Amino acid sequence: NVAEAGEQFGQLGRELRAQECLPYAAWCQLAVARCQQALFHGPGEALALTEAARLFLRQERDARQRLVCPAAYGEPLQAAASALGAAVRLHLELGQPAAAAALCLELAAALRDLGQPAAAAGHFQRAAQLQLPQLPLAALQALGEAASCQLLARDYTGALAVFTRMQRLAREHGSALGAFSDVLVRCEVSRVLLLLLLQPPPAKLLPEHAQTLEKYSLPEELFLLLQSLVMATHEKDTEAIKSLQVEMWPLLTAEQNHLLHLVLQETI
Amino acid sequence: VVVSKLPSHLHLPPEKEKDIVKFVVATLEALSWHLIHEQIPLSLDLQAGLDCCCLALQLPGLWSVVSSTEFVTHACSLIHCVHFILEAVAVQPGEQLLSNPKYITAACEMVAEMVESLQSVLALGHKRNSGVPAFLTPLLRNIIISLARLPLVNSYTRVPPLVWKLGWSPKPGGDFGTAFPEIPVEFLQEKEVFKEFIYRINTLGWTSRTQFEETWATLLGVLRTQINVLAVQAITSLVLSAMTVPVAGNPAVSCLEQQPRNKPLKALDTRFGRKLSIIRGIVEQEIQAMVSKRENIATHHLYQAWDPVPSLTTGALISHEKLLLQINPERELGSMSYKLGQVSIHSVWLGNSITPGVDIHSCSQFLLELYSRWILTPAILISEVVRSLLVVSDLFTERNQFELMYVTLTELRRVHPSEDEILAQYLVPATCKAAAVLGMDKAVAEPVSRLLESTLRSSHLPSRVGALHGVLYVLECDLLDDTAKQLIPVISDYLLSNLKGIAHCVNIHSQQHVLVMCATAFYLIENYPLDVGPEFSASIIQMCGVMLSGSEESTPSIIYHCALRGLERLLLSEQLSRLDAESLVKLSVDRVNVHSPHRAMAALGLMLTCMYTG
Amino acid sequence: DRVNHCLTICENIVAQSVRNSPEFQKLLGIAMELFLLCSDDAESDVRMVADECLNKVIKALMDSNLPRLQLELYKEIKKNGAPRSLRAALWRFAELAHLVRPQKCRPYLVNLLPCLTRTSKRPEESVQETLAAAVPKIMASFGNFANDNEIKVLLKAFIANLKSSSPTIRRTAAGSAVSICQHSRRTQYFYSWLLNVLLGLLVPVEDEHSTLLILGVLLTLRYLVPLLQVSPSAEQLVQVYELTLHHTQHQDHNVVTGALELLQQLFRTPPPELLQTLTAVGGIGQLTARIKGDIGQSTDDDSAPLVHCVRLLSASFLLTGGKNVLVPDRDVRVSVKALALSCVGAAVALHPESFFSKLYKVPLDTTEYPEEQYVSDILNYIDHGDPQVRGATAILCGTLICSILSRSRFHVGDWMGTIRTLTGNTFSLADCIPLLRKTLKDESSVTCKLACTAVRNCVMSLCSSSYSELGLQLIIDVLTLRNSSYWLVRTELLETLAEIDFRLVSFLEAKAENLHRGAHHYTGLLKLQERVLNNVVIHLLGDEDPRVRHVAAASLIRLVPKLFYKCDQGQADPVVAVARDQSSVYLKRIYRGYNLLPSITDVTMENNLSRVIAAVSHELITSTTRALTFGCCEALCLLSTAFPVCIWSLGWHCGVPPLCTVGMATMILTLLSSAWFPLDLSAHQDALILAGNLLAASAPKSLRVWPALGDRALVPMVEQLFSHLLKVINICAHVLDDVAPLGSFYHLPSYLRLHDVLKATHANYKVTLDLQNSTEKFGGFLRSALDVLSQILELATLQDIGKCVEEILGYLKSCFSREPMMATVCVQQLLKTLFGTPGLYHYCFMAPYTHFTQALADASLRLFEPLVIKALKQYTTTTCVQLQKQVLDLLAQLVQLRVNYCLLDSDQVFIGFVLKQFEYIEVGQFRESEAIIPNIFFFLVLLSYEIGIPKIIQLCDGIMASGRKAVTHAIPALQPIVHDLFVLGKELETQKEVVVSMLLRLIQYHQVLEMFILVLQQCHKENEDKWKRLSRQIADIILPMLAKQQMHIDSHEALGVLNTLFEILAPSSLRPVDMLLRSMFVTPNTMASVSTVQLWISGILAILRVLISQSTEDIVLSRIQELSFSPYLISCTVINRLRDG
Repeated sequence: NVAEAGEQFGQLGRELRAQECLPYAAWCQLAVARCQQALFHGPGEALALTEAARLFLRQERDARQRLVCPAAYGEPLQAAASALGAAVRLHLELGQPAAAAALCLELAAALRDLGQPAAAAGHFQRAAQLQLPQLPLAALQALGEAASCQLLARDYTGALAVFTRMQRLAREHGSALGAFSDVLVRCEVSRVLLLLLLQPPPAKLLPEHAQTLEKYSLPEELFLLLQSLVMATHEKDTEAIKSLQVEMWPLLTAEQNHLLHLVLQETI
Repeated sequence: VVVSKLPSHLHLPPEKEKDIVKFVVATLEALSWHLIHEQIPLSLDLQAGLDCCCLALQLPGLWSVVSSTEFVTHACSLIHCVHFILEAVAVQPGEQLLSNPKYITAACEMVAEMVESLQSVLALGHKRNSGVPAFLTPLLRNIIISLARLPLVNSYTRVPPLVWKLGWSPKPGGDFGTAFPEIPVEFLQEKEVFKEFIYRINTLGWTSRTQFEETWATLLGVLRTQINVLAVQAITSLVLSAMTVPVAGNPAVSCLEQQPRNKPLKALDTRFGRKLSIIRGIVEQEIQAMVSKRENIATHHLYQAWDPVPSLTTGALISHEKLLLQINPERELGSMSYKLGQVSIHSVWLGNSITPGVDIHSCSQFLLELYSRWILTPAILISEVVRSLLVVSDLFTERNQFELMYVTLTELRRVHPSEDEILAQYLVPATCKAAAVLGMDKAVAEPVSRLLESTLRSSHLPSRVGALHGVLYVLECDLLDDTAKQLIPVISDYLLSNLKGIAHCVNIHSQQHVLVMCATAFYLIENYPLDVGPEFSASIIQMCGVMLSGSEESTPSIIYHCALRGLERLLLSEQLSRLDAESLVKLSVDRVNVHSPHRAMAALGLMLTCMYTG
Repeated sequence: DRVNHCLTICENIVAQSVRNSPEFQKLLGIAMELFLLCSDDAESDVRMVADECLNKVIKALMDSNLPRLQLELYKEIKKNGAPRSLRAALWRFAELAHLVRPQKCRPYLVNLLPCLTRTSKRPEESVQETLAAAVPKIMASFGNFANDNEIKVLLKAFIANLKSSSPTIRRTAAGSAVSICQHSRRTQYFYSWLLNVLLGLLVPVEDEHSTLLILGVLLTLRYLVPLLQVSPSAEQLVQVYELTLHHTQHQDHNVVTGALELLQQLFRTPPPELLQTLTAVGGIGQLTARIKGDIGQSTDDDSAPLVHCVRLLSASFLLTGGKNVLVPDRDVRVSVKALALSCVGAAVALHPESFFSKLYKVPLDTTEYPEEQYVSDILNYIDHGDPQVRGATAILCGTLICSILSRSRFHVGDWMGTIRTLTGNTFSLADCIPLLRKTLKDESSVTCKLACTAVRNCVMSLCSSSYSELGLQLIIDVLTLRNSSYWLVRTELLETLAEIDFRLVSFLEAKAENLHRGAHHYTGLLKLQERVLNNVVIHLLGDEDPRVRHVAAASLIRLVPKLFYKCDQGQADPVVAVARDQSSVYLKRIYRGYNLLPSITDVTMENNLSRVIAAVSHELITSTTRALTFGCCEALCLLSTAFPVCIWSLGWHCGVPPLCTVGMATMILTLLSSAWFPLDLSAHQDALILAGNLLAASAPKSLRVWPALGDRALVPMVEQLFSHLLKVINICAHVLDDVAPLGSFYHLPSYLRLHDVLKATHANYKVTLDLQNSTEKFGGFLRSALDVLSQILELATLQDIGKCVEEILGYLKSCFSREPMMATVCVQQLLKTLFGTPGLYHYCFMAPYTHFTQALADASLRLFEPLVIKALKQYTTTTCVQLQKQVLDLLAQLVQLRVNYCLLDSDQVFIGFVLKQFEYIEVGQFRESEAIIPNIFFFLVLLSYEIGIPKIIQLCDGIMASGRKAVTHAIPALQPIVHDLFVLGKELETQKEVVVSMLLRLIQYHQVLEMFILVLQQCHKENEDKWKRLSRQIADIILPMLAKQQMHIDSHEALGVLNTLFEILAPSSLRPVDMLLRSMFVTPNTMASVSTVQLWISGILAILRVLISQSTEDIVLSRIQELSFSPYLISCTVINRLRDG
């Protein structure tokens, strides 16, 4: 009775995908998910909801990535947000957190891909909260992309908080073992640059920051140049930093170079 | 930067302009020469040269100087140096960005490849972006957009390269080497080449008005259904391309202008309030240097953050310090884009005197005639053309346009079934806006009220968003009937039942539903106080207490600044009583001490304004 | 009506289930006859339904009544009637040829060969096609029973077809002749005989030889070349060489292609004696005692024969001897040019100096031609218009650089100086390296694939040379090409990177200064390990072809150990990394899932493996697309099978049981529980393998419902997987029992789609016929499911299975007949549970030297019986070998537990079949006697503790005294004899001395030395006098064996067991050093051959370590002083007359 209606709506959705319109095909996928919610199914309603969300984010990609249009204003963003909220709630009723975390990771990537970083960082931290016992490497990667989001949206103290949380997690699970060494290298460069960017008072200064600024007051040339850069900034010596960046440019990535340019600007 | 808002004695002299653009050529040649023969120059020297070149191509007089035929070598030098700098950051060795003399033919392809790079490489948050050091993306994005509108390359880069894949090669000449004639429309009946053409006319804007009528006539020449819906999206973008305020059409120096729906305040402009306006102007200047989104701002200078609202025939630009609370609370601070509430019906009621550089009047009339012929057809084109008229209805300067709009939308509601939520969400703000321009009579107000009362009970969430925007549009300016206001407080029960349920965890549910929801809630508190009970005001103050007392990853920063700007908008008006103000005082003195800096900044501005009402 | 007739008769056969009945046999035979009668009508649909019902009855009846089917098949093959029916019956008998028992093999052969000659004489074309398809499988199944004259008359019958005009019958006769002599009885004698016959057809070439016959004999020789690897002599091969050098200039468009095909495949995979006569200086002279100039034939001195080969080929085909010009396509064909370029490319790859030779030995006609040219315009053919010529020159320049940098030992300047003084061509290698770069950016896909193969041949010889700069440029120019419009270009790109060790590439990056800029003055690092690992291989897991995803997984497995991530706590610099890499080469019962060992483990392999699994798992979790999930599950299953998670446990650790590790079991256990992943099997079976491994790798930490698991937070995961596995197996039961639907999938609405997909693939299996198939979806899926169930069941207990054993046995009662190899191991493992059970001074000198000195310091000192009977019958009826080994291991574990032997309560015909297998092993009839015989002997010696051991010793002596090579049969036969007789009265002493004398017969092999270690370790514990006498006997036996170089200690594990024997040997046996120095100072008979020198020096090393360790300095000096050991033993003159002799 309802399985033939679900297969009919799925055939209609595939036909509309072949026609390539894609609000209506995802609406028929919501009809599939509602008809499969009318019975007791579980994961297939989630599959219909996720495919509807894939179609909605694909249409908004076609409306802002492939077509950077001045008239578009994000309707299937809201539709995909509602559908994926229903999907992660069905996963949380089922009890499988890793799939829901993958869904929120996809939401975060599609939201960062449009020029809207704050809700992307929020959904990244939700997806990393949903993976804390199970897969800590996935939690560290979600938190690192979250840190890049909050550094895009210029919540620097949020990036400091998420970086000290990343170092706390990787120290607690890291004996470093592997890719945890890569996490520690990136976090130790960016936490030093993010401590020299906003120079905290000793009241709000957590003891972990006291440990790193005691270590400063990882590859060898980078440790030596950054230790010299902490000394040249706490000296406030301009030409020192002006000759230090030209040697420190290839040893850092792009976003760390953004942080170092922000360091060099707020001493000049 | 500073020459944009100074009196006429302090603007630049015209005789020096050749020397200034020659200096821009010189500093970009210095950047390129130092990239060649040494290591990198610096981040400061590079950002200085790119900033000076972006602002030099942002001014009208200097851009008219560089668009001459005497300085074509200088414009080619700018193209070569900027493409060389962009290829010496993001292009690793042995890769590419994405997968008559000779230098002009190199430069035109250079600018076209740079525009496709702007599609691919130089967009924020992207994967492919991750090599550019992220303090150069707005700068290089603006310098490519402002470089691709040069008269050397604009005839070339509006041609998509799928046409250069096919066999199309005429002979150009316009005293330039590249003065190509316009693309013939028989290619545009393919899908992807039309997609690249709408992308070029989107991220490029337009020029002197002849190009606008040219693209207008060819876009009407487009008018299988994918081609039709793409032409509808293109024609919405092309008519909205004349609504951008200061230089009228350039995406570099401009954005979509907006009109405030909130009234100018009464508690300001006294002998006591001017100092408070100065203090709030400093604290919100620093907030917009911290939080805001630099869509208007192309450099790193913190002293420039302006707003596109004109005077009200369009007058000059309003400076940002004069509009302390004029900006509508639906807008994230500084983002300059279409968000369904750009124009207020105040503005079209008093700009065009009706109360119950291109002629856009004829364009809008032709759009109405074409769409009324298209309505009275598959469902996709119908839903997208209702979205089209909803977007384009801001341009209309005649009440008969809105009358034919309203009768066509009521007939479309009559002929279409009710099992269409997508057409419903594109339909409801258009219908309530069409009711909003006209007088709110009985046969007007009754079906829109039944429509909003039906569509708030839907299952599709942007239908609820459009329902709240319809609630916002009907409550704006029309003196609502005493029978018409009796069907209001079901929306107050809706506000209570969907603010109590999302009191604790806010980021999980949605981002803009709760935002525009509390925005219309604050407008309902302000403009119609006696319609709803004051217990609703007390409950929404307690609910906003649950809003602001949450953790950092529970209520995000946009919701924080939205709720705080709304509560300060409530405080500046004298509509509230004293005990709600005192509860807000104890709320603010509780919430100053949170360790996040900009939340503490705006809460500090709140505790400033608490001790200035009494 | 006829189609419905054959179909309902097929249904009446398959619906019987009443076998081994005579009237059933008669109706089966007449049904087989009418089935092959249904396939004779001249129409498509009736022939197709006949073919499918015949394949259905063959494959469904393959279990019970096999030889009646093949008897009827042979009875219709003997008819030689219609071409279609004979084709059908013959190819089906060829596909069923390897299912026969070896008892009835000889009657089928002696009954088959005259009809084989009859179908060989048949002139129908597609009959010859199915003949070429049929002969090799038959003679692989039937070859080793035929006597010499039968194979000789078969070969004469096939040689008699080499004069025909059709190419199909020629190719059939060629491939079938080579396929018969490949398997036959004594393959070297038949190769010499066939070279004699096929050269007797080409007795001197100054005659007419009916050029179709020339094409046929050249195709036979082209098939015969890759297999040469009395013996065939070198004069035969040099006659083959002068044959194919004469036959390049014949006037035809086909014989030149055949000759160049033979010459190219001869130079590719050459016979070694012909290779040594070809690379020689004088060469063929020692073996005998368009052209307008004197090239000089291949018999003069002072010039290698490959020089004349390259000169003749290039002057005949692809070059005009007056000017650097391309020859036109008008006179010579272009595939001729492509084959000539591949020929001369391999000829450069064997001897690179031939590319620098002047092509004309005499300067030719200075009036008409001002200059002379060398063979250097051969590399002017990249600018040729046709593809597959430019790529041929690409492969030429690639193998040219590789053969220069490996012919000379990277001393390019001295070698080029010698050649530039000898020959006059101005030529460096950076004059073809930009050309090889230019070819990689071309439009067509075939020249891109050929240039990528050129980089595969070239790049790791380049980057470790003095031209490493151009090697980096070639790596980057390859790296830009991961997204072309072909799958072969992508897999070739991705197979070039799996042969680059990135430690040397990282060293060349860090040493370089301005190559990080490259073109256009870039600034920043050039992260080739990240732009290769994270950007090419893990991203090209996301292709849609399963070819590209599978080869991407293979390239990840090869790229794990050569990555060099920066600043590991082992290798720090790159130079320490490459020094480690080269020093470790030159200078020095539970299931397969688990281990309990401490397992000392490398560190940088853990870091590279953790990094690669972090990247692959990050791509698996956030995969927006569909095919990337399959492409990452393939690569993670392959990274678990190559690198075990029980051995590399700290690589796969992701903090899940933080402190033997679980790893990423949770993401996978979600990924199976969805509804879109089990829809395809080609990654679902891989994900089952990965889930089983990642749940099994946390055994020895956790163990000390499911009460043995011990860690509660792990308990439901296994449960889910275990329950899921039973559900899967229940589905497979309902596939093989045609039944429409604890472990139960009736209510679960996701598994019904799985049952539908399995039923569709099983129908696609039952319609077509192909037995020996590796890529089989349903069978491979049942194998992977039973394998992972076996792996999980070791963690079970009797409280866990004691309420569910019967339904698992019922499921195994059905799925036995499909794949019984890995199905009986599930029964074995379930029966197990039911009864209780670093700074380059450390790496290059100091740590190996302290290993050596520490070594010297130590050196100075009850429902199973239906399945059991079914398995015994399946073993007595099969020919698949691993099934036999598994049934023997099941019987071994069953007899290890104290069960009564009521499984043969009446008879003992099982052990009679075992000894009948022993007979065919001893004569040599059995095809795969290797991997079955130690299990037979282990089963016998396990039986003996109640058949007496002297019968086993007699069978071992019968295998040894008359049989084939001992390293496959005889030694692993003796191994469980030794292990279960010494380790575990006077009759036992007599068996002991007989066994150790049998061991003494075979001392030349080193596994026998491992056995002798077990001997001396057991007898040294018991009695030291017998130990001392036995050590004296083995010492004075083993020392003249080392003196006369008749020991096979060529392997390093062989020298290792020799040194551990001389450690474990009694010191009183080597106390007089007279025999230890008489066998030390020896000189081999001929040290011209390599292996003679290797055995001589390995013996000298083996005694020199004893001279160092066990005895002191003045003792061996006095022992030399009493004897006459002249210092002129090996003078320079002695080695000169030995390398001459």
